[PDB]
Amino acid sequence: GAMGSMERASLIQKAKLAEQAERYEDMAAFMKGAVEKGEELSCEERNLLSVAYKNVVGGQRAAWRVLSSIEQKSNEEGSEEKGPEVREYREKVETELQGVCDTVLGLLDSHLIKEAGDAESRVFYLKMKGDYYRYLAEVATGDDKKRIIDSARSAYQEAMDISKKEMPPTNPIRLGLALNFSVFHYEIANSPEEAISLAKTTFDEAMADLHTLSEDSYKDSTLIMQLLRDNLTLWT
Amino acid sequence: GAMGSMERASLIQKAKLAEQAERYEDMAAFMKGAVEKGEELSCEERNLLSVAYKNVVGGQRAAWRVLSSIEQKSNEEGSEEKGPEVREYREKVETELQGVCDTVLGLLDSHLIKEAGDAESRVFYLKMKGDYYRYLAEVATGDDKKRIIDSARSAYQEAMDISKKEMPPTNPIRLGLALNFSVFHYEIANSPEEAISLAKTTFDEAMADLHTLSEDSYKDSTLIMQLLRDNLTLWT
Amino acid sequence: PRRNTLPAMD
Amino acid sequence: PRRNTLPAMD
Ligand SMILES: [Mg+2]
Ligand SMILES: [Mg+2]
Ligand SMILES: [Mg+2]
Ligand SMILES: [Mg+2]
Repeated sequence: GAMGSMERASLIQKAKLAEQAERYEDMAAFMKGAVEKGEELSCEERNLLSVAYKNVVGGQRAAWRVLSSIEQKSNEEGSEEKGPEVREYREKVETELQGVCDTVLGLLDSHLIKEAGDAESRVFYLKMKGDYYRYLAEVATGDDKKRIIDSARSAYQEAMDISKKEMPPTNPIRLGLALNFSVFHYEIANSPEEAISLAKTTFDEAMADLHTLSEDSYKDSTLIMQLLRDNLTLWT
Repeated sequence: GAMGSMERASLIQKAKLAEQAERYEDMAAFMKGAVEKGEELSCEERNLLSVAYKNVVGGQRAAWRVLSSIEQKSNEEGSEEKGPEVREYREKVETELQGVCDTVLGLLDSHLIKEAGDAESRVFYLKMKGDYYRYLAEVATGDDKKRIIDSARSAYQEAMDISKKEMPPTNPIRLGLALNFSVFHYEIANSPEEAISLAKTTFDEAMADLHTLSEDSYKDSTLIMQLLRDNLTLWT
Repeated sequence: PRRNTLPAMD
Repeated sequence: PRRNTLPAMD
């Protein structure tokens, strides 16, 4: 912990500066340091943690997919051998991606999930756990690929059970969870029908709850319902 | 040199993979390793070196300017004190930026410039030297700010003298040198009239040489003449 | 057009 | 609109 020397409040203030600077590596290191102070995270602080690591791992996933595509093209029939460089560099990026996923899963495990009592915090962390097991699953090819997928499904399912009992169908974390769990069904678990069914059901129940919302809550929820509808338009 | 173990050709192949992956930190480390093999760089390899470090330092300059702007706002009359975090983080980014500039200047000094005999290679490296002394000058505030500026002017001037004797007025490195030297006059050296005069003169002489060019050379040169014209439109 | 997940990159 | 220098970021 190179952040163990900095004040929790200064770590949070600098995570926000780093976001405005688009310095997501710094933002994640700052939020990592804030979590390691051992206090629970506020709603705003959870978003900073999530936003920071999503941008870091998003840059790595984009790079992994470009290199994996170049590597597959060089394994065609009539492809000209170019040596091990494509595979070595795809392995390097992949190893770096797995380290970020393991760092995040380590923070949720020590000890964010076990101290998260409120529905909103616990559903948020269990979603994050499903998401980062999902990113590991995107690059997994060995024996543990099945175990990684089940680790993602298991965390997603527990978040879904809580969010169904404890949150309205329009709650943005509940809709974001359903969006992501749906995509997991589609492209990780080979369950495109389950993916479509969850997205349609999530969209319909939120639509029926919109009348209870203020104009700002209504804008938050409708934004996420539009992402559900876009996925459904793409898959049907 | 963590790249001392990799083949020069593998370092160049992976710099190109890293560019397609938009992994500019990796791209720069690879090209740093290629330079440290001690062989001269080909035209293509010089572009990879330049492209890699420009993207790294460009991300740092953008972040420095956001943090410097937040820091100046917090030094207003009626600004609410928030503590040392803005200054500390701007200092961290600035120190990281100065290290990249010093790394590049170290490569040009050991030993790219002294082995560069051809006009095109020597002008290219002397331009790079002016550019990275310019980025240091953008954040300098102490005694050496005058010395940094003169180090940039001196490298720019020597590149200009060579390019005037040895290259046609439409040569893309010659036009890029003039563009950058002009902006140095405008925003670093406080010489807006010198900035405008060099850009107009560079544009006019290239215009008169366009008739000698092939369609592809013509597209290369006209692209850079349009950047000169845009700066002139902005400054007049 | 890539399918959507939340949160999205900058 | 920022004045131009070469090369430009991605
Ligand atoms: Mg510390
Ligand atoms: Mg069907
Ligand atoms: Mg090595
Ligand atoms: Mg005048």
